[PDB]
Amino acid sequence: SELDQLRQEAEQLKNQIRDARKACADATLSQITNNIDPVGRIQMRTRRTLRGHLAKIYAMHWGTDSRLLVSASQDGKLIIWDSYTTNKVHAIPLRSSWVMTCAYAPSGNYVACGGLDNICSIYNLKTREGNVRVSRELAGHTGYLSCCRFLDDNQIVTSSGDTTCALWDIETGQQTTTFTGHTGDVMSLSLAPDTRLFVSGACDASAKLWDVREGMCRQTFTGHESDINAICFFPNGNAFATGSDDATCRLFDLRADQELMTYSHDNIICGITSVSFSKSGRLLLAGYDDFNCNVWDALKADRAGVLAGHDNRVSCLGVTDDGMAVATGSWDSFLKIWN
Amino acid sequence: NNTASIAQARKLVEQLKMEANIDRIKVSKAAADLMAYCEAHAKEDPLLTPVPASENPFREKKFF
Amino acid sequence: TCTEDRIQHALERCLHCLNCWSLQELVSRDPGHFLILLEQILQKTREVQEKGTYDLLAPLALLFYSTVLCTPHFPPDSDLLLKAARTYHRFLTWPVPYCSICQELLTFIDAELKAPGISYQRLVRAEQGLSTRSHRSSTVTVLLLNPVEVQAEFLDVADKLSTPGPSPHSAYITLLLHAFQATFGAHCDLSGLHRRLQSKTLAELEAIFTETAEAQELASGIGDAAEARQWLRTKLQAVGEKAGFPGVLDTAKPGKLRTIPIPVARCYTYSWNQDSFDILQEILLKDPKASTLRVVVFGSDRISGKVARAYSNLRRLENNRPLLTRFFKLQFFYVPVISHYLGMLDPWYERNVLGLLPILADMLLYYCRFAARPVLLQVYQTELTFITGEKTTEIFIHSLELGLTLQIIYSKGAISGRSRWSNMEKLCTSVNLSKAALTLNLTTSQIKVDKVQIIGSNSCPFAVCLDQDERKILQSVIRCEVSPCCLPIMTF
Amino acid sequence: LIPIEFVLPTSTPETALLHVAGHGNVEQMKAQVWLRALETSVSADFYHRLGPDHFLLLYQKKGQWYEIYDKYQVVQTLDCLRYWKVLHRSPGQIHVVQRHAPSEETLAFQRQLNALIGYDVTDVSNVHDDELEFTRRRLVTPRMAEVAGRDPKLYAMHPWVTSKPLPEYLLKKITNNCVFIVIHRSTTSQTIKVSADDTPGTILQSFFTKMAKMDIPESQNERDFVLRVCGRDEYLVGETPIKNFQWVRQCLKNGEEIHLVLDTPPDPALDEVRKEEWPLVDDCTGVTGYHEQLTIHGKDHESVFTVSLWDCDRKFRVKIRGIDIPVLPLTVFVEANIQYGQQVLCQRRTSPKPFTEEVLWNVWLEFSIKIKDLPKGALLNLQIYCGKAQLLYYVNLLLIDHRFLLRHGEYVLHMWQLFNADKLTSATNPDKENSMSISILLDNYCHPIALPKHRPTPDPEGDRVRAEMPNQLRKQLEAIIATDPLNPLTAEDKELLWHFRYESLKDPKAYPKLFSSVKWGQQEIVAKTYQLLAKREVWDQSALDVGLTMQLLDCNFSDENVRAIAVQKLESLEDDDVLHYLLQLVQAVKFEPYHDSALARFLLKRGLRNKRIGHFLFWFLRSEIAQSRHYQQRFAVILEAYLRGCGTAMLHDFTQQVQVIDMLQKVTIDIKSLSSQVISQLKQKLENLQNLNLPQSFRVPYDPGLKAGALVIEKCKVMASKKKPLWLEFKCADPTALSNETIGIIFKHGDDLRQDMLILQILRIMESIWETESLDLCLLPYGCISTGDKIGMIEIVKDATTIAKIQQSDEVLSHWLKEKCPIEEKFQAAVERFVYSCAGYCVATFVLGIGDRHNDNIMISETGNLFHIDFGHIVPFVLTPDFLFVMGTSGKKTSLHFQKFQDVCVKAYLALRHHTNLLIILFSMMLMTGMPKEDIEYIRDALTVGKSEEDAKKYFLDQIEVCRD
Ligand SMILES: Nc1ncnc2c1ncn2[C@@H]1O[C@H](COP(=O)(O)OP(=O)(O)O)[C@@H](O)[C@H]1O
Repeated sequence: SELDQLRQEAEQLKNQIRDARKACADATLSQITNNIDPVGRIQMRTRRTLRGHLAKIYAMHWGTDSRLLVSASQDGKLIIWDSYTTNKVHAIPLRSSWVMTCAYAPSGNYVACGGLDNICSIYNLKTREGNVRVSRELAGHTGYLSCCRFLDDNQIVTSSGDTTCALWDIETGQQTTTFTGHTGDVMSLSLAPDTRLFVSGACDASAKLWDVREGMCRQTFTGHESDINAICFFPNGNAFATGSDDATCRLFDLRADQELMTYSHDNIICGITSVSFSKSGRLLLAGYDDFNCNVWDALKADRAGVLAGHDNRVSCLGVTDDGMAVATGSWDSFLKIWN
Repeated sequence: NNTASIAQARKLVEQLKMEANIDRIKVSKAAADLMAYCEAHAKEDPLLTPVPASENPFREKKFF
Repeated sequence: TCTEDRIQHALERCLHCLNCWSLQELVSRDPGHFLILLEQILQKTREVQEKGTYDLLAPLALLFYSTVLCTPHFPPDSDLLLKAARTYHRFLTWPVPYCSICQELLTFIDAELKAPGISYQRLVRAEQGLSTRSHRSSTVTVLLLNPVEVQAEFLDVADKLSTPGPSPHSAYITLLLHAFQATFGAHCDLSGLHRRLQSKTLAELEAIFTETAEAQELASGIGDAAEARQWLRTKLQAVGEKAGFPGVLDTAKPGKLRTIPIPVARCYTYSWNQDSFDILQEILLKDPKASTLRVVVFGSDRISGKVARAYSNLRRLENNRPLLTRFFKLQFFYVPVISHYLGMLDPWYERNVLGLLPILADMLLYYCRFAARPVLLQVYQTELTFITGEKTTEIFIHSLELGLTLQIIYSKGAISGRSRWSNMEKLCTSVNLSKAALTLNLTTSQIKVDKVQIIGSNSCPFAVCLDQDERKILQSVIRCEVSPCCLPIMTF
Repeated sequence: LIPIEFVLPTSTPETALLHVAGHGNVEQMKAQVWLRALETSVSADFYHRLGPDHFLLLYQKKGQWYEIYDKYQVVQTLDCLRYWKVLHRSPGQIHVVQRHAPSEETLAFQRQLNALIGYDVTDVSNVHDDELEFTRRRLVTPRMAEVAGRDPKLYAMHPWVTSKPLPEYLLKKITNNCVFIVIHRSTTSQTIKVSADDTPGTILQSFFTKMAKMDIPESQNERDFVLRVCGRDEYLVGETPIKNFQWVRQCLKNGEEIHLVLDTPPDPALDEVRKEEWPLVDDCTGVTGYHEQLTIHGKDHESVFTVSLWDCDRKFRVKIRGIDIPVLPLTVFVEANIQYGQQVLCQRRTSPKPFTEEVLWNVWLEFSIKIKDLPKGALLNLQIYCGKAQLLYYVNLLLIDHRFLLRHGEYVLHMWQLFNADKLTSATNPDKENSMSISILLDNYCHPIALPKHRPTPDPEGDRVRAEMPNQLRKQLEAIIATDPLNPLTAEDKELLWHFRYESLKDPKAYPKLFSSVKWGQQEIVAKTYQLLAKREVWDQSALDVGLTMQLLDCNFSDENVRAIAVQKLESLEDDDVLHYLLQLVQAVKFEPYHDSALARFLLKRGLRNKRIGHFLFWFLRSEIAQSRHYQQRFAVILEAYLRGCGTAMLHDFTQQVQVIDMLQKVTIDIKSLSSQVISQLKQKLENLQNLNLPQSFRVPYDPGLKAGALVIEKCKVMASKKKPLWLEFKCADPTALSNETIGIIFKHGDDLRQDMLILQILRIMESIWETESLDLCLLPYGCISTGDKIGMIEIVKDATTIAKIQQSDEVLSHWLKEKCPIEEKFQAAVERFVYSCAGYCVATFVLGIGDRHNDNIMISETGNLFHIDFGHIVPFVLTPDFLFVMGTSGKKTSLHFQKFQDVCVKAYLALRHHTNLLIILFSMMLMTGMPKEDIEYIRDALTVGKSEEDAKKYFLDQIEVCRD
């Protein structure tokens, strides 16, 4: 009665959302983009190779300077690289070898990492003594730290295996906000250009738009037949792309509240590990679990090129804030810069 | 064990009410908006437009 | 502050001759210093409680014990004793003896909570024999000295201490003044009561102190320790009003804290050119435990052994036929002027003592009132069989020289408890034994021998020695058997 | 405190009401009563003469006379107090009674038992704690219920039932679901047919009705008769399909008949058990309490009586004193190490010192581990290297005793002398005269350092988090679990498995890797585990697998709950399975650090409830006490605790068996002391044994039914073998033995047998594997046993001759078989039997890596079967050309026989790989507890672990061709 009436009311509001969404589905992106000139062939060349890591690399993240990048690795070390010079600005050894994520702070002063240890250890690059000292241990999560991104030197968002996210204040070491609503481990996230919004990808094969300000789920997107492994925003901030284990990518616009485009191929069968946009966003760079990283036309949805420079799974990849270069980490213990 | 299923089902219906109470935009305009963004920033993306090797820090020069 | 730094600085120097004297003196100038140093110790004591170091627990236990006995009064609001209880109460998980020191100390602290200053009143009441019907106790300090060898300054010190300067009427003034000050602290105007007590007679001084001591002990006999302070304070009101001096208390304007020093106990100097201790026997002409007899004996290598056998006799004589020992309890104090070994074990006794009123005399009084841990050296018991075939017991510590045909039987021990005999009779010239276990010096062999059985031939008389002794000598021996074996010696 | 009324012996037995401190010690309580009695006694003289020791405190718990043995137990924990409060008995009553000395019958019985064991159980010389003795008083309660848990009739007859499905090949030999029962009786041999799914009760009921009108007595009734096999003593009773008897199933494969004979119920009274005297030890015997009760914190120093082990953060510290060897055998140095299982938790050596017969250190070593983080099964391992560096001695000591109290004081331990199974021994050398000795000090404590019991509580972590992990992690998690148990686990796996613990718990096959990661050196981590194992629903209902449950019992997992769950899965086995692995389990009690356990009590309750198991268990433990002095005390205590249970009959049977062996060893050794004189002296010696007490009825050790009797002296000989075994040919003592043949036995001295007994156990395990798959290769496991050192009795296989003799007698092999099988039908049938056995032995030996041998060790039977002997001394295996010619194909050609040879092998080879989990354990677990890791790899090298079955066929045949090459 009380639970079935709420269940039957629930299942009516859902078809109101499908009908409110189907109404806007007037034309597809494949129709509109038929006319625009195809993107062509993005013939890419491996400019740099970043050697030194001893085991699988689990994460990396470009700095706001578009020159420095951190990388976390299964070998338990957190190295800071100079992309331009290839030299290691820092080689920080970690307390837990099962690091899974890293995030250069936008300010460039802080770097964070974490993993199965259930803690987001914050590190200071510019230390009092010039050392690499741990500023904070953001503990409290009941699951492995799956990903995290700095809002500033004093604020940082982290996702975990507890099926929830949380906003933290670095100084207090306390969960400012907790983003409940996901029903699975959160594999990845991406902050909107406005620090008030961020998206998150989960194993429940759904995405959710969160308001950093408030901490509530604003919209819920579906379409993937498998876990969401990677997610990122469209440059403008009105759309975002998701990577999944169903061997397909999808584009979602916030305003249209539905899928616009699918990026997939019959040959492509393995799951997606990572995604990134070019500075303009016309290019979607998707990492794959076949040592390859195929280049899609974001508008045409046609595979413009392929980056195949890894000997093992292409675990992670990124794009500079200026789009000047693309890094791609992999299970081969090597990252690779592209131009 | 009704207080949990009900407390959960209420969050669900209170959440779905949040998500459904949004004024969406026609996909055509949603696309046009995104397409016209790339059209604008196509020059400012060296990944899209190959830039001169001289401007590339990763090819022309070793000193920085 | 400089005082805290200096008090802290002096603490570190000592724990790294007369350094201990400096620390006690530097805290007696001001009443506050006592509540300053105690805190710095508890920080150090709780540090070892964490770091767990062993070398630095006994020194820190005595310093805390001494200062709390010399503290004028603890503010009713301040609770530095409770903080002390916590730090030491987490030592019960330590090896013996480190847990032995603490368990007694915890008992000492709880008494202070009940009747503050109770520790100080117990000590002095027996240091000066100011006993009473309910509280019966005594203590006697005696100096046995060898004027021929001992240095002149010590004799002056001995003369200074032997003087019975303080009078019983004066002692009640010091005791009663200290007792009330501790309970009420700076609240009481000590000068006002000081004048009042000076007038009152000794008989009433005895009455007040006895009841006050009984009240002080009874409060320690009351279950709780917090309200007991008020309960004891309540009784102190009754005695003041009954005796007629309640004005000094109830002083909304507080008085001042005066650092009452420790009064000197009763002492009696004697000469000890004789190597025996019969002089002790002579004095006895004119409860077994309530009275203690502290005897202090100075130090000289040549005097040592003879002291050991003289000391052993006292143990023999007494333990077997106890005459002195029964009346009181004995406590001896060697004073280098033996000590070598006593040093090796405890570096406290080495530095303080072996490193060796005037400062030197002042430091000595600290050594005797606090040292409470005996240290016993191993000695060998041997029996000499004369040509008549009798048996005479002899005890030697350092060495043994004896002495050609002779019967020698010896066995070599091992730590594992397995013993292996070695019977090799062989003619020799002389037998010498040094305490490196003894060492059988045959003449020119040498081996650490544990048990030995020396047998003569045809009841042939021969002379034997004991630690190179030249006075106690037995001759006309035929056989002897040697095997390794209150009035404790005192160290730290 | 509590009021208790104690009953004194003074007249009627006087009793007075007293009180005892609630938090006191058992011992103290004694003094309290002593004085009051001495004061309130009518005649205190008797009490004056004696002390508290002379008397014992007994309390009746519902008619049960319990004794408060331990004198250090907490007074509160006494079940009497707990029982009384449940009974509301106020004041409680406890009686005081003086001890009495043993009588001769008790000493006579004890002397009897000690001879059987080859040792003494009351010996207290080479020990340093009352562990051994505590267990003896402790095993009584299980043995009273187990004895009370047997029924008279079934226990005596002991049918050898089974419940496995009939293999396919036997199903062929059961036509119309019926068989023939040749019912011998006196002379009237009556033959009948009956269905293969009936019960003896039905058969007997019908048989009288058929014969209602044989020597049967008129007065009696069918109630009074029960069947019995002819030529043995293996009764057939108990509700069961007649197809369900390992005897019936044995004949069908043999292509032979069944010969039963009526009988009379063996008397149940013949298995009576002597009454018990030892009072029942306290139920609250191993109880300590929880962390709250045993911790100083939160308590007043006045009422502190114990210190929880977890409150002490002092680094563990031990003081050595020196070493002492009375005999001179350079630089030496002790090297202590804390070990758990085989893990070197910590370590602390000492400085090199000169090598004299006694060397002194007087040094303190300090260990990083913390006294609050001591795992219950620690073992301070002590070594004395020599100098580049060579180990010379060793010794071990528990750092927590059997009653949960740390070790404190001075200990002198006598050292052994040199991975291995014996290097984890917790007993001191009995050689107290020429053994290197070590003296150590463990610091004292004003209170006992107890160690409470973990208190499991509900764990919400396993409640909310469903662990629906990402597919990438789930891939990696299931990537290692697939690997074989031998596979090492890197820390990342250790962390990976550790975090997803509440999820990996759903896979019963992953347990030996879940617990290979747990950090045992930290108290908090262990605390988590005891709630991880608090949930066991998945494990409880999972399939009963024995190639996996053995992994838990192995050495690595030394904890007290890891092994407890393993046994609970073995509690569901059945007698047939227990016997298969019984030799596997017994040698696996040598890894327990403690002595009492679930495994030990398990073997006890099984032997007491079954007879055939009891017979085999006895001859396995006895084979160890005499052999391995390291663990002899452990084995002896249990063995005696068992012999008190089995009835008198088995005791008599045990005594007679040992008598015979004792005489032979003397004769055997005496003969080996040094032509026809030997046989003359031998027979001269043999004919003396008859003059001696040589029993005339003694069950052969490896066959509880097959008895024997006098010798056939003319057939008692000595073979021309370097080790010169004795050949014996007894004659069956069974009156109704249809056929009459010699029960041959061999006595070989100079070759220890434990290696061969275990191998023969393995080849009997493999047979059961192929049985489920409905195959066969005609293996011949012959009863082999060990009884002392290098001495053991073997079963003789009739109608057989060594191949080497035929060789010295390639076509040669062909003629010998044809002469032994002139008839072609038999000759062809022999080839069929020759193909099965030749293939099976080639396959089985290869798995075990001892196939490469000499033809001498391989002997050929007359009936065509082939089998090996003398695999104790130690190309893929032996496939000499002579076999090929016998196969019917010479060189490389093929025939119907050769194809079967290669087809049967493939079926067998791929059959075993399904159970590589079972073989990887057994094999190397033996290698450990057998001979005195690279050598192990042969189990994993050529067995083709984790590969395509087709390639295994290719790889397997790549060896047969090589062997053919
Ligand atoms: N069960 C058995 N039946 C018949 N003969 C056997 C048996 N076991 C061993 N033999 C005989 O023993 C010999 C093998 O040597 P064995 O005595 O086992 O070792 P060793 O040669 O070292 O003494 C062969 O000649 C074989 O005939």
